[PDB]
Amino acid sequence: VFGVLILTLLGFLVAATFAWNLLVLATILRVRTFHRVPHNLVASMAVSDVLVAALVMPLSLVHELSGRRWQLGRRLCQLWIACDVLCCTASIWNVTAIALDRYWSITRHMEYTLRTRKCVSNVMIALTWALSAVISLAPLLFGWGETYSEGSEECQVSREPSYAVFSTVGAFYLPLCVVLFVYWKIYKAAKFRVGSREQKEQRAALMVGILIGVFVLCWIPFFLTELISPLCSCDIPAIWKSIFLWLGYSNSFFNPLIYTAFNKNYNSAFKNFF
Amino acid sequence: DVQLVESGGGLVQPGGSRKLSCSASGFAFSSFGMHWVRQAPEKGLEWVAYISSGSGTIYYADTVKGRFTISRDDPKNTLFLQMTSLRSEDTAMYYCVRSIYYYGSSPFDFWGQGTTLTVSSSDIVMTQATSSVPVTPGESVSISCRSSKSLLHSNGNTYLYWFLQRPGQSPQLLIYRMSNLASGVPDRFSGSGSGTAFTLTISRLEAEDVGVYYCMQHLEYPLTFGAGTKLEL
Amino acid sequence: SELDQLRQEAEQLKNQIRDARKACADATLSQITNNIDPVGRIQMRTRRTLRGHLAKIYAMHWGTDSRLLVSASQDGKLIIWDSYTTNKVHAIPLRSSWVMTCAYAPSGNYVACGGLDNICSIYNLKTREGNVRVSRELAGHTGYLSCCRFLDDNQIVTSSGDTTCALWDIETGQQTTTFTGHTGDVMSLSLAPDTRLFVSGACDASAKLWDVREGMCRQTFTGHESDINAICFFPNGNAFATGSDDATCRLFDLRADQELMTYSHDNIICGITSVSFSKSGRLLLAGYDDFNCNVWDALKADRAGVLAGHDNRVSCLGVTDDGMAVATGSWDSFLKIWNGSS
Amino acid sequence: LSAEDKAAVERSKMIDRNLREDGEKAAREVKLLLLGAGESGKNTIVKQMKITGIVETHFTFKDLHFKMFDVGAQRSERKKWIHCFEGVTAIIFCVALSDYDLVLAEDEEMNRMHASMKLFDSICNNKWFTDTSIILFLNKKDLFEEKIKKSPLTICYPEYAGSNTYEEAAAYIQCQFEDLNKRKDTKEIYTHFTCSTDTKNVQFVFDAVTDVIIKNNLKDCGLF
Amino acid sequence: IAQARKLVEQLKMEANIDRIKVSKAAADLMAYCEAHAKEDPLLTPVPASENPFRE
Ligand SMILES: NCCc1c[nH]c2ccc(C(N)=O)cc12
Repeated sequence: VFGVLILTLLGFLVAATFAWNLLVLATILRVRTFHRVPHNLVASMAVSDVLVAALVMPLSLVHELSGRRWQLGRRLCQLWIACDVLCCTASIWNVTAIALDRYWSITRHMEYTLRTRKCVSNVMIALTWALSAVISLAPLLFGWGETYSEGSEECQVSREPSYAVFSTVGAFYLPLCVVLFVYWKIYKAAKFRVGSREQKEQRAALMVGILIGVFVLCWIPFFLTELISPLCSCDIPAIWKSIFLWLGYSNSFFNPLIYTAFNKNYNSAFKNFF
Repeated sequence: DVQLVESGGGLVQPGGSRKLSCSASGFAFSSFGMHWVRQAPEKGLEWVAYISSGSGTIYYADTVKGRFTISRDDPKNTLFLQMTSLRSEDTAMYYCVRSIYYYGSSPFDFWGQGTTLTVSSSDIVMTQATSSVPVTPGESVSISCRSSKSLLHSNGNTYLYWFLQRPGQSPQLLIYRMSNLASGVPDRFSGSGSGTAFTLTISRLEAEDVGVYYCMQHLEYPLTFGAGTKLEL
Repeated sequence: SELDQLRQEAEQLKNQIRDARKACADATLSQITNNIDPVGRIQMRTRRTLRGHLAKIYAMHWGTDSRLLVSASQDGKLIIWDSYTTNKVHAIPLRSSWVMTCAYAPSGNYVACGGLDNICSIYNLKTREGNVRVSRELAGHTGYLSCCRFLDDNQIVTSSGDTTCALWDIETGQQTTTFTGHTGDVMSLSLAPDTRLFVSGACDASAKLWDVREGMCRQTFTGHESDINAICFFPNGNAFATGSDDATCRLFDLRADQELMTYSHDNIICGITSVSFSKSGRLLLAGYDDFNCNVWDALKADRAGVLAGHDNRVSCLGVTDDGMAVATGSWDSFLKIWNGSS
Repeated sequence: LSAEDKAAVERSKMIDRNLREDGEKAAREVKLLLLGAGESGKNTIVKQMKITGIVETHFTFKDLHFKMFDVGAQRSERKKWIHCFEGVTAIIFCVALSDYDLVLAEDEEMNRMHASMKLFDSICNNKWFTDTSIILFLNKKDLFEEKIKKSPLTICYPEYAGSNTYEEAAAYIQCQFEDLNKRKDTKEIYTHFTCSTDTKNVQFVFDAVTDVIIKNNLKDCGLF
Repeated sequence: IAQARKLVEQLKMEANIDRIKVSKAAADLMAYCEAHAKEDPLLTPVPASENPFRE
């Protein structure tokens, strides 16, 4: 079943994530030139990716190595579920906050000055983290099905449809719509400004399209499956669930590539460090 | 020119209250911290309250704490001391003193005329050698003083201040930090000291030099003034 | 023709002076200092970091007490720092924010600053009122001011972009003396320790040693290629160092009347921004446009050490009168004081 | 720390607060350079905006404040002081269209238009202004139109097609001036013809500044 | 020709200075540097007790 190749690729992905996210965080914390308001959101996103790669992805890989069975501690299964949910929601809402900051800067540059920008970005980061924590800790207090009753043989997020719909809406769908709207407005504004070059429009369109496509391809399938399952008797197979979950994890790998690889300051700092 | 004019005082019933108001002109009031110093009839100086620039820090004497409150209004260049529960011992002449703090600064450089207040009907102790000594023109005199605690801070600065009060006039700063002559003071005066024993010497005495000499310590609050020494012709 | 005769006489005089300089060059400093004990790797650390400037810091100067420092930046605020306790003493709001030079009086009573406004403003720091106000405005220079140095509490020498220097009496505000002879813009000044002589470097790739009292150019020194940006007198007073856009420093001796030593390295391809010696003169500290400062052996020309702690080019360098520590200011708006360790 | 030391620390904190407030206040002002030659009809431009050494003019538009520096009177090597203006939002260049047939006073054959072109090339292709935009103003529209009616543009541009008309000549001049931009990918030139209506010029300057700010922000987002 | 006259006069005036041999100037500079090296905090770091700029 190509187990060796899959395991090697997954380990390479984990290593690449950890390394790139830690490098980005170190570049922010070390270089004084990066101590600016727009970089705080990037730092929060890098922290979320580091948490995903250090706490979530390794445990998920260990659990999947044995299939659908769970052999870890009773409380550690709840801790892992909470960490996974919190980190995924934090990453998604950090991307949403970055998009919102870009939209505000492009559209409201007059009223979105540094004084307003600092407070708005800090509030956005705080709200992102608070909402992620609330969504992660809700299942521990509401719903059921956190772990299998057969001696904790299984470890999964709460499958309660009432909680599932709320979590899916708050975590992804609303931020997804916000991101789509703000990026559409940003693309329209950029096209209008350039109209007032061809390589230029091509660059802007390619950036927006690749960002949106990566986000959609990585996240939409998993959240759609997780929302559909509780209401279905469809009973989607576990292999598709694992594939979609690991695509959602690979969103963490792709985020630094999108947000730092194509940024002048970030790539320049990386080249200088090398 | 630099000027401070105090207002408020007179007769007050025991246990009453009133707000003393001092107007400052000729200098940037907002840049100077303010002190209130009260001298009782035929007594030495006594620190009352202090308010720093911008009202960021306020200090009171234990005999003043709670009873009197100090405030400042920068735009009108005014200083206020609201006094309540006025005890019989509060009768005195109150002076407003400006002070500026920075490397090389000379705080307490200017003293206001002050106003009279009368009623109806744990710290460093500073002492002086003698209450009064004889003086003649052209002579050399050396006043001496001591402090309970050494004023030589680890930074190397000895916080000692010498003030001269003329008969019927407010005190003026002579030497600050025990080694720096105040601006405008004649070079006749010279301060010196070590740790806890300090002395102010006059190379050649002049007729105007006669007056009441006070010593002050600025190492830590409250600011204590030693008993004045009366230099009589 | 008279013009041809004058040109021929000038060429003959140039030939004679160069021949005399060649003849008097019986030896070179490198050979004599070959056997001197190398200084070794000089290591320094940033003891203090002065922050508060919100723009490029263009000039700075050390007080005679070796504790107070003065800094000027394009932000528009001239800041007096307490180096020992990194405490701000005064913040003077400048009428014109286009300031490129600043000075601190030997007595510390006055501070002079100037720049593209073509006016040297002098501020009194010891007025009865507790604020700093302009005491005098020296105007008359046709170009931007480049350097300011206080001869005393009343006399100040300033160089401008009009290729001339000037000695001003502060009390009267009138140019007591005017120094002319530089065919290019003057970039820096350096008072001799005796205070009677000074030397000015210009963009014409030359330095000129003048006489304060006689108002005349006593000597000229050449050897630089593109442009001299910095100049500093050797502590003994008989020599001075010059930094240029050629990315090399040159030591000249007034008595020798020619270059003594050249400091350069293949790793530096950027011009010199500032120059200063230590108290003994053994170390020649030069700021470089490559985001760091260098230390050269004044006798052996070996690169003793590197002071690299600035995110931008080092715009100003200064050494305390006692030589305890060396302060550097860069365009990143941070001033750092460096000192050695046992 | 002693009482005097604490008071000094408090004074330093107050000074730092004042410096921060002043910096925040100054960060709201747009900084613009001003350059030209032959007086470039510059007095009219500066007095429109308003309605020795550097001259600073402050003018407030409907919703933005602008600081303009006239350093054209410095008359010294730009290499030693131009770098001071690295942070300017934009550089306003002024050119008199009448200079095509005028001969520079310091010369006898070179036309003032050639000197203006050389200055524009020097300022535009500068390492300190690679990412800084230029707003180009052509002042003497009426006088240029009067001159071209009698003097052909070929007197200054032998390569010109020789079409003696106002519109074609103006377009050719604008194209020639814009061609000097060797860093089109990093900067743009907002050419405009000055008119007696002051409000039109001020509105154009404001629009150019807004476009520059929007493009800079978008480039910050990485879309550029 | 006034500028040329000034240039030639300045050159004649400057060429008459009694310049000292480079070797002698270097010798005195070296002697001064050796004598004053002991009083150089930068060249010879002072103990932390005597250094005002303590950490
Ligand atoms: N690994 C996905 C964690 C997550 C983030 N948001 C969610 C929203 C819903 C559910 C779920 N299992 O219902 C899981 C998540």
